[PDB]
Amino acid sequence: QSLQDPFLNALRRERVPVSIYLVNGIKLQGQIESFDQFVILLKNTVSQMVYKHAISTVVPSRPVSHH
Amino acid sequence: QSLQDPFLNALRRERVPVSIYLVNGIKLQGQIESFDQFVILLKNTVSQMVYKHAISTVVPSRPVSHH
Amino acid sequence: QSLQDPFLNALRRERVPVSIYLVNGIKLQGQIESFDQFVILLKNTVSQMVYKHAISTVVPSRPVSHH
Amino acid sequence: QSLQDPFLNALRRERVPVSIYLVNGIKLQGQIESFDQFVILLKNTVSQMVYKHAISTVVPSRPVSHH
Amino acid sequence: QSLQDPFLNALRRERVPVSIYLVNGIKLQGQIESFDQFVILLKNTVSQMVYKHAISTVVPSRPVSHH
Amino acid sequence: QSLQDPFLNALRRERVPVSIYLVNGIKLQGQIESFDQFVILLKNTVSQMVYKHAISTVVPSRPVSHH
Repeated sequence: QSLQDPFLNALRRERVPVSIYLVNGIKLQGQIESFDQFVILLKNTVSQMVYKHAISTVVPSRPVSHH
Repeated sequence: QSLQDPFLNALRRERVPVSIYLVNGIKLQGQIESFDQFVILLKNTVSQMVYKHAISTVVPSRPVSHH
Repeated sequence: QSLQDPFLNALRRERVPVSIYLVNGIKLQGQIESFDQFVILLKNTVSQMVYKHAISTVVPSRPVSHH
Repeated sequence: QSLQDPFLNALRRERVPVSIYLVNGIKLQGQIESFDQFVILLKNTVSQMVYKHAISTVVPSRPVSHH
Repeated sequence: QSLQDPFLNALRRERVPVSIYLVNGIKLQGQIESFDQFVILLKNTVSQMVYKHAISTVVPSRPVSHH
Repeated sequence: QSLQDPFLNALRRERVPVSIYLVNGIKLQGQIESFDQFVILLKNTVSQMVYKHAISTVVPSRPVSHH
């Protein structure tokens, strides 16, 4: 595959503001600083570590290309 | 098997609008752009990346065949 | 084992209407069209694909035998 | 190990009414008919299949011994 | 490692009353009777079996040492 | 990789107060005492054991460096 890495890499490279919705409906915002297979580092005031198992959808704030 | 891939492939191929309900009850809509074993790319204004672990049911907006 | 397959197979074979409760408390209804180890295809108007990780309990609408 | 099997086996053998609380706070009741590593069959009017990943706690309605 | 076993073992040995918060926000209380890698047996009136996948945090009711 | 360990190690070393949001929206606070791949020990009055599967995001109360 796989689809995650190029999607997230594009967001990180272009420094696209994103909305990350968590499995509880709470929305987080910022720019994807780095990621691996378990977490995303989400930046603005501080870097916060978001567990992928808690994420429902990642929504870019503007159209982003990759594949 | 397996049932997922042909179901999602049919939706993607026929460009069938779908409703994706997440484990928190929130409903997402659009067309399935691509998928793998971990995420679905869901399109309309922007492509958003939906984690399969956060999805409860995928509901096509009209009858779709595959198997 | 295992208990899942004969329980779900019986429901599918006898075309027993079932209630599927999801981990968020939302109830889905219909007849089990097919399943594997990851999803259930639940039919009535359209087939919808239900992720087993999102299901809490499967409730037949009438007594069903298998084992 | 392991602790699950003797606890659930005792409940099943003694036909002890149990309360099964699901991860969403909904309470189910009945007697444990059978189980494996993925589901519990919970009986009263009909047998319902409860996914262990959706269960939070199993509460016997009276003191039960095993180990 | 690992951190779980000595933390839970200390609680069990010292028979420290604990609060177990579940992933849905519901609080359970009692003393940890036994545990393994999948469940905790939580005692007071009856022993109840708590699935670790449903637990969010284990809060001792008083300071407990181990490591 | 991997990103978790250096992020959490920095927080633990610098004894940075953190907010840990759980998958249910409840916020926990304190200082990260120790962690492994399954839990975080979160300190203030008592040490509490937080299951990583129940955590959504870890938010430092001030900017923290590592990588």
